[PDB]
Amino acid sequence: AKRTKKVGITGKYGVRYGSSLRRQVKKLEIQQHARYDCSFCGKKTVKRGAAGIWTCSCCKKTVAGGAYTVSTAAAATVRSTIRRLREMVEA
Amino acid sequence: AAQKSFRIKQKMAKAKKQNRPLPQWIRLRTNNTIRYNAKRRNWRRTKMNI
Amino acid sequence: AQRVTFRRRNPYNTRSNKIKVVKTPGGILRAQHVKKLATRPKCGDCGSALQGISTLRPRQYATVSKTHKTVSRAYGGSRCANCVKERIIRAFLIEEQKIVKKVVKEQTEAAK
Amino acid sequence: AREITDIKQFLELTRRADVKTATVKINKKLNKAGKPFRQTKFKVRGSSSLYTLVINDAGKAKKLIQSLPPTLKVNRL
Amino acid sequence: RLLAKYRDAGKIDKHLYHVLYKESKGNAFKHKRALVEHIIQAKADAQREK
Amino acid sequence: GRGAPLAKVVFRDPYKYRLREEIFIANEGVHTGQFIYAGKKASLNVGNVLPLGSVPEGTIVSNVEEKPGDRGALARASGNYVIIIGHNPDENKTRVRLPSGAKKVISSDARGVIGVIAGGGRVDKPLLKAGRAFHKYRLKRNSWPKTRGVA
RNA sequence: UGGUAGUAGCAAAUAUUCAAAUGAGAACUUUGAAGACUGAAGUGGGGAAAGGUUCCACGUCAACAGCAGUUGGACGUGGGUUAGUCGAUCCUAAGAGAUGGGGAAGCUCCGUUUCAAAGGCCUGAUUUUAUGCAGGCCACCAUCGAAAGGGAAUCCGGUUAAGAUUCCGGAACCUGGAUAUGGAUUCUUCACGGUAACGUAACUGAAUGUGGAGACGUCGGCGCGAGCCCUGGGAGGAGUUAUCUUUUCUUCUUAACAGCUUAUCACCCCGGAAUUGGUUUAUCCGGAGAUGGGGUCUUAUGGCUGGAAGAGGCCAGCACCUUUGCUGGCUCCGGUGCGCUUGUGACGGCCCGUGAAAAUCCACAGGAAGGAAUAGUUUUCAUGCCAGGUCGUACUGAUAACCGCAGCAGGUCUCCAAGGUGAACAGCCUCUAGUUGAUAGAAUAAUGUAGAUAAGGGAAGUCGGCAAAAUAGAUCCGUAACUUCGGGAUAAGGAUUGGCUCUAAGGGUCGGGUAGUGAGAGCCUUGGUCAGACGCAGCGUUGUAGACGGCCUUGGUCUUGCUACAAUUAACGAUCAACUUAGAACUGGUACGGACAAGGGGAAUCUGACUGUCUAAUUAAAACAUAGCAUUGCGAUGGUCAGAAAGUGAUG
Repeated sequence: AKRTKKVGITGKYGVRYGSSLRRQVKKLEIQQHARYDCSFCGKKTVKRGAAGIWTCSCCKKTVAGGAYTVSTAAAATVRSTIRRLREMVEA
Repeated sequence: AAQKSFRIKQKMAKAKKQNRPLPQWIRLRTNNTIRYNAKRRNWRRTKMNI
Repeated sequence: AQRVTFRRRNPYNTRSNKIKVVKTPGGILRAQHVKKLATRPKCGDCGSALQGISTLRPRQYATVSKTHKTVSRAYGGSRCANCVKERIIRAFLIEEQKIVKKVVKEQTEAAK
Repeated sequence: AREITDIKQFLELTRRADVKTATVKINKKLNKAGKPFRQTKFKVRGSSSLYTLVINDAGKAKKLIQSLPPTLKVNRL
Repeated sequence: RLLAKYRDAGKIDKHLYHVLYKESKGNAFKHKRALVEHIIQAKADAQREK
Repeated sequence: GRGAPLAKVVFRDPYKYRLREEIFIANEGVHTGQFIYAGKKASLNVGNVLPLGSVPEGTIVSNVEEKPGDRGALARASGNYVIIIGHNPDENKTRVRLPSGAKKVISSDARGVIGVIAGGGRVDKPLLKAGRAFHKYRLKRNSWPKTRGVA
């Protein structure tokens, strides 16, 4: 079934460490231990190790990314800024 | 110790050849005061400290 | 049972000091010191072990003939086949594509 | 350490001028499940390894014992 | 492997193999005999629907 | 001991035939097999390293040099970046904004690599237990546990 | 040197007894007979550190062994440690430390690749040239530091009073150096085959460059392998026999190295997928090409053979003052596994920890240079030859060999690992192995130390239930307040638990036809043909067997082509090892986790959140730490800090 009502993976910590802290570690372990889409091979095989490193299981690639998610929200805007800035060099 | 360098074993060779009593003929010699060997180092009493 | 001892003069369970227990022709159990296991040579590019190469400790390879250390391709005992295949395809096609880069600038520089 | 299946290779080895000693061993083993028979092993001492020749049918073995060069010192059993 | 050899004997097609495999991965089958009874049940159902 | 991941970019030695390997701090979103272009005329993509006088303002760069040629002083830790907020083409200076919010004028021959630094958001996760802080500070230096001086 | 005082005492580690021998003299020596103990996380076999001769033998009993002594780790005299393969040697780690320089009155301090003009490498010049010179290159940049990390190379059997992975017999391998003999290549001068993955005993290749190995966390389950354990048949030897028992024990073993072969994993080819399919204990894979079919590869492993039965083991006979054997046999065929330990393969979890370096060796790219055939090239192919230096090696590794002044109930790192109960490496009992050593004898008063058990009451004792007692294993039922919703919880509280005879469930391996035919690739057999050979036996003799069989067969000789009948259905039949779970009767002086092992629980308050840490020899706590929160300084010509200085240093 659904074995835990609201802890999920942070139920491995147990009764310790408060409630807001385990909720906060839950929010990032659901991103961290997840399995993401590889942008090149198109396979949902990107997993992480070694914080900031996102190795594809197949395809041999490695994306240096955010520490818990593949590209964090304050970074994926930056390349769009680059998409704004590189167009003014030609037109 | 049980697997040694040479220098320590060389000193053990000297410590073997000194670990003996007096020769029996010295006690007859003229003007003798040496009645025993006052430097007998045993292994249960004195460690030689290499 | 028959309880066995180390044969060398190293009493600790290190990675060099491993033990197999063997029955000897006198009937008795006796230890045998076992060398560390050799690993296969790997491709430097894709990390897969490349085949056709005897897997030996690194100074064993000087005791062996050359056909246990090599396959018969260009980049034989160094890179796996697929990678070699890819670095033919790429190394063909760019040196065709570059010729396109020499045929465009004969015309765009002339029509200016 | 080695085993040789060919007969003419063994005869090539017995004349190799390093081989000074050979020996003939007579084993008593049983075929398929039934019967005792006589196996022979010809062991020549090369200077690196000890080559052997396993002959199960002794009708080749008497011819082969006769076919050894007489300058070779043979330990029989 | 019982589903494997029943498929290799042609007694069961691969569609019912891929159904009963993932059902056997759950509980759904207390033992061998219950699964044989469930094979024959669905096979007689598809035979009556033939 | 470093929050950011590195990147072992290998270049061709221009004066002798060999390959020289160089360890950048990886910006965020550099897949392996990406061509990284160092130099003045290099284009402006995430991972290229350029002089600061060659980029427009608002450009989010990092690993930026203080003086031209000290090989990556400012903005190196994960998530951080400086923002070029103006040029001063007379006596070739550039006015940037450091990660602390200190604005600073440096020389426009200094080099910065485009893009924020990989490993961002590393301290948004709590470090719940003492052993996890132990295994953090066993790879940096001997500065843990901190006894209070009142104690 | 006394009185104390011949008193305190020589009491932890369950434990000794009888006879014989030596001797002046045996509680204590030696042998034998009992009885016990450690009970394989051992009182057993090896070692690292440490000791240094204690190891081993002959002799002796003054001193030492807090009793004894004909015994000894004592005393006296001698003997003993054998290496190309084990280690040191070599390499680097955290680090130490020269040179160049810079300080310092100086002792010396900083720094280690540094503000240094910091050295060698192969080809040509030879026939003054001895090996200098004409170049082409390359630039690292001391040295030390790990007898537990990295690393070139061996094993078995025997052997001594004490040595052995070292000696002896046999069998191997590595490094370095020499040269030959084959084989290979070549007038397509520097090999062919395979669509391919790649294979072949060989099958040029410099400078330079690149890649691999060395090179690597920890946990979890799964697969395979090894050794041990258990078990069946068979071939020996011992024990039991009042009764019974196809009985209980024990021996049946195979190394390094070499050849052939093989298991996951990985890859290639044909092929094309949705009525989605493969597939693991664990859900990952597939048009970036699955399943399917056919291949290639690795070889820790496993198998077969060689080594190698001529070895070792267990027996039997003939003997032998003694020396010393000699003659024979057998040493075989299997099976199981949540078993124990160990090695590994592919996985899977973990991380604001992602878990050494160098030597050394290999490969590829590159093309310098050199080489044909009347033969030049080939020692990363086969064989042969020569050599491997130095130092350590004995023994204990501990309730007597080390340190604690001592022959001190302490302390000191590691490997091996049996049977039963049992979840278990718990405790309890035994096997292989080792001890039987810790002063004894007689009585067994007070008061002690250690263990117990108590009528009735039950904490009334006391600062306080301190100390004991009580619960406790498993199975089934049942489980409250509070809560961060994970817990609380083995909550509380009940019910079973043996022995015996049974019952049911849970698994595997092969067989899916009758008729006419081929090969029954067993060919048996009657007959021979000539390898009918090996070897036995006898006075080449001319007898023996032909291995009782390659080769030729008149066929009664349970695997089947093709189709007939129609083959298909229920899915079966035979047969074999595991234990786990559930229930029923029957039975025992109502017992049964029978010994051992093994939670007391609840209602609350004060306090610190927790796991953790400290006053080693009186304080283990509410103290310290912690995660969490918040503050402050600092943009490196910097913030904090060291230095006596420096052309210094920590964070970096």
